Amino acid sequence: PQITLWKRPIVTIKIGGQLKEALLNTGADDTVFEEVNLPGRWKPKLIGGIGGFVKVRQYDQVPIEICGHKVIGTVLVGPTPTNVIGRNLMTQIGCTLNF
Amino acid sequence: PQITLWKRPIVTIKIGGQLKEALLNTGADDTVFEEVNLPGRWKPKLIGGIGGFVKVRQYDQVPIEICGHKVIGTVLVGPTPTNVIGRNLMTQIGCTLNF
Ligand SMILES: CC(C)CN(C[C@@H](O)[C@H](Cc1ccccc1)NC(=O)O[C@H]1CO[C@H]2OCC[C@H]21)S(=O)(=O)c1ccc(N)cc1
Repeated sequence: PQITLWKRPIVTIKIGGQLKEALLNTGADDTVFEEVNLPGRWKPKLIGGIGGFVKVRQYDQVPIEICGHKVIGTVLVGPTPTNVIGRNLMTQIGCTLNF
Repeated sequence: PQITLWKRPIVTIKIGGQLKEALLNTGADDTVFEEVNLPGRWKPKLIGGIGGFVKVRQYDQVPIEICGHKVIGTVLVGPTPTNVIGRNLMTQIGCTLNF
């Protein structure tokens, strides 16, 4: 699809057996969800760094569906006001900026 | 141009008689630069909101050149680690997300 940027680019996600929404965020290196229950192994990751750090759970090679596009990528799980699809997963669906 | 997202989407900016770089950030509503000296009238704006607020100077209808595209939009001036082009100016250059 072609998504214009007059509104926040919020899209429908299937992740961890749940239906979610997330923001397409070209300013974020990483993808972060809260309130998902992912199976499999994880490792702790410190992210952020301003004010302190936040400790999140890093899950590798997570199957995820973004706008009907079934892809795989690293997902961080921790507190976030709006779930965020970062560049690490936008590359997987083939998403570019165009003008 | 078509910009892929394997790297941070940092582009060349002409603003306030200066050459700058800024990140194309679809997760940001607003555009924020530091260390620019913009002419004209401004008004205070509170942005952020997490940890406290940050007070910035809001300048309306600022002429700015983004990748050789000469456009106009609101620019906030305050502290930021990397200058940020938000949706308010990506719409002006006709930038979309595509996949
Ligand atoms: C400015 C970014 C570097 C900050 N981040 C995302 C950012 O886009 C959030 C988006 C966002 C979404 C969910 C959770 C946190 C942050 N919005 C934002 O701060 O935009 C500001 C710049 O212009 C202004 O206009 C509106 C807000 C102002 S960030 O996700 O925390 C981030 C910071 C550093 C890295 N390496 C990777 C990601």
